[PDB]
Amino acid sequence: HVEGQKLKQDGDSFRMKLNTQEIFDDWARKVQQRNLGVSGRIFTIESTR
Amino acid sequence: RKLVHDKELAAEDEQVFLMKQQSLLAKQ
Repeated sequence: HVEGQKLKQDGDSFRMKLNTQEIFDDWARKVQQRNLGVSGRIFTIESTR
Repeated sequence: RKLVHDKELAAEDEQVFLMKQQSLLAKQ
């Protein structure tokens, strides 16, 4: 039906607009950019004026 | 009778503790 074809087009647009793989890739890229590791020393003396 | 002389109970200052800590941090 014409209404069904329009609904299929809207669903394709929604699937394009609702990926979340880009969000997952951005989160992974941010984590890789961070690359953290701490607590090896007990009293990390953050002495500042 | 050995009046007083009870060792003068005292401790290092907080600034002194921080300074010894800074020396240890240099030594860390």
